[PDB]
Amino acid sequence: CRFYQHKFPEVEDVVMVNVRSIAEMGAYVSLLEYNNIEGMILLSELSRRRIRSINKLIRIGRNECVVVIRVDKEKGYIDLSKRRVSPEEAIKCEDKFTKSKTVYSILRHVAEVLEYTKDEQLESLFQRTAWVFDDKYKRPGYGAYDAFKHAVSDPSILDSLDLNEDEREVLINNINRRLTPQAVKIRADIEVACYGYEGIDAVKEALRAGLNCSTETMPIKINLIAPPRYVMTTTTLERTEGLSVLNQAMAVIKEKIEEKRGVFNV
Amino acid sequence: QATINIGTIGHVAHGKSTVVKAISGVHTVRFKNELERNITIKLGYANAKIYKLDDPSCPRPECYRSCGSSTPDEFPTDIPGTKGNFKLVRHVSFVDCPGHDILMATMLNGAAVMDAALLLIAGNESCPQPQTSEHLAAIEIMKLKHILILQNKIDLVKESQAKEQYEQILAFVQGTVAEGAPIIPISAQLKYNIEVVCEYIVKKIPVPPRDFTSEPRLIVIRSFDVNKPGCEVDDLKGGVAGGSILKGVLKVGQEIEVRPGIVSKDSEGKLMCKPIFSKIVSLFAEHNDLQYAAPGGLIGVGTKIDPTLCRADRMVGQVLGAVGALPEIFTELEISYFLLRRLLGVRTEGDKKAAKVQKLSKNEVLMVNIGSLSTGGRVSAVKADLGKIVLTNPVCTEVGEKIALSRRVEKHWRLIGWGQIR
RNA sequence: AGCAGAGUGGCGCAGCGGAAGCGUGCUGGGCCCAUAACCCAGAGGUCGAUGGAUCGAAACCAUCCUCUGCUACCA
Repeated sequence: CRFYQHKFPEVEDVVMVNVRSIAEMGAYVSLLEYNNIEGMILLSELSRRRIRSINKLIRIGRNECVVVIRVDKEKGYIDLSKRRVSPEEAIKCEDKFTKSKTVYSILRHVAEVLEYTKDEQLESLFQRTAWVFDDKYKRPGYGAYDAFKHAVSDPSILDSLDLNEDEREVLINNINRRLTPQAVKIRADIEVACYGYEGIDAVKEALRAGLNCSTETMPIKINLIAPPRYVMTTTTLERTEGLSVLNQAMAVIKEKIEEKRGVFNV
Repeated sequence: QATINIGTIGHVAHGKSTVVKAISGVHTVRFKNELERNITIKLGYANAKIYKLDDPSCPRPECYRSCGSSTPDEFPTDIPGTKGNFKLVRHVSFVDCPGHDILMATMLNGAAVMDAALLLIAGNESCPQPQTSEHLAAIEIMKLKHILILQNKIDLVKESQAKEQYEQILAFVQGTVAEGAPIIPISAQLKYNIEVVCEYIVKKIPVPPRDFTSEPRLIVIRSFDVNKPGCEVDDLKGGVAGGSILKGVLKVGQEIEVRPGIVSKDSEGKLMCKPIFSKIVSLFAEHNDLQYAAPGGLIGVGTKIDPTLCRADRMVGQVLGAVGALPEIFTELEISYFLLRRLLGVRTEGDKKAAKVQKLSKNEVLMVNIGSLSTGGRVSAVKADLGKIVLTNPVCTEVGEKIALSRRVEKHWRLIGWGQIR
């Protein structure tokens, strides 16, 4: 269904719909943030200015970041807006939906990992996994609480979503299989250009301690890519571990080269 | 190791690759590789093991025949002898001096540490050729006369056009020792007469009288860094200070300085400098390890200076004497000099611009090639035979052998004469 | 050499496991008496290779291939 505990969009709900088929006045477009729920567009008000064209190679299957004017919770008609849109840029909701496709797809087998998909007991599948985040206040809350889950190695088996199978055969591999987590590896450049004949040994000395501080606390691999330049590529999985790799590198470059009186750039 | 240093010196459009590999077999290479437009403008190194088969050729390590690869038109077949585990006569070293008119100064620095020269003449350009007037008279001042005039590009140039040039270049170096220099017509296409030329680089060029027991006077003209990009932390090394030693045998583990050195911190005037002392890590012999650096040869002297002190060729013209070296460090300099009546190093078919040069004026920068060093300085008080120049860097005269003074009459400084250190 | 980027339709070039993308060139019809301007339709996919972890990579993930660049040369 959807990973939203709420069924329907609300008033002025900026929603991401799916352009299935173009119809007479417009297109019966179906939401995907909320399950599959149909909405409508033009005749009335979607466009703002007049240039009189709609498509050149744009075939089918588009998604429209549109704002709910009218919603019929009983009858089933969701009137949508883009003429009102000065600030509701399409990039933010789709990239949220690019997450929220995977945020849903993580939380809809589940059904200890095969995965299947489809189907388990669909509503009870989400109260245990998908809507229990949406129950977990607030809505900016489970923007991070779900992100706490698919930051998988930071950590895996912590705070609840201890529901329901146990969950944990999914929570190890199927989170990594459904999300396929991406993509950050932070390069960390240290260019130490000493020009005399004294402080250039301190470049090598802070490289010597740069190995040692990468050996003691074990950050990864302070390298030499050039005689002035010490560049490491810090893989980051905890969203804060790359700074601890970098700041222990900068502490060596700042102080050990100052001991033998050289200059640096970092 | 090495006992001699022969300069492969020659003017524009004669080819350097087919002739230096014919006499050595080891190619002179540096950056921009992307190699070279016409002839090698860098001060490159070349080292080889010349020998004989009771036959005055320099044979290849496959010493049955010498079938070179300088052309595919005719198969160059000389007979250097036969196999049979050849007898090693000596070890030959080369100093590849630059041969363009723009790089006359770095030519003078690398040739000031060598022991011998070759004059590599193209038959292409004008028969009163300027660099043959330039180089030979410059060789005359740097206490060298070991010259082999080697007319290098006469393969398309006919025997009567080649006839005019070596006569007319010798007609202008008539005040220079080049008459004891044999004029050898060879082929840069058929690699021809190298069995006769490598006789002459043994015959005309023997082992010079070289100070073995003296203090080590290395003068580096080429910097080399074994601390290349891609190195590591536990791969810590020094910087290779590779130049020709003109005096004194040098050993591995010797604490060597660069005696002209670097300006010290907060020099409000001109007179404060410190040599950079360094222990020598290794000594190179053409492919081979040694503990000795027998001078009169281009010797790779790997020292314990820092990676930045060799990451570029920053030691061009530096007296690297040992720890506690005697020769002084001058940043202001009293020179005695003579001005040559021909502006030497530039002459065309209309004889431009070798006319008489206006005298040196004070507060004017002039390149001084002191010993083998590459520095520039302005003259403070200029007389007829009393020059008082102040240098931007404290430079060391290895000995008061010679200086080469040039005046900026064009885009590059051009040779107006020579002189000596008072 | 270590280093930094890309590889994707003919091109420009989207893209990140429930996807081979548009923008241009490209061909026919529509429209008109016709052109221009334009509409509809046709044609253009090794996502470099290898593929695997995989429910299924283009992606993820690596490797090598190509291009772009570097200390500027490293006895």
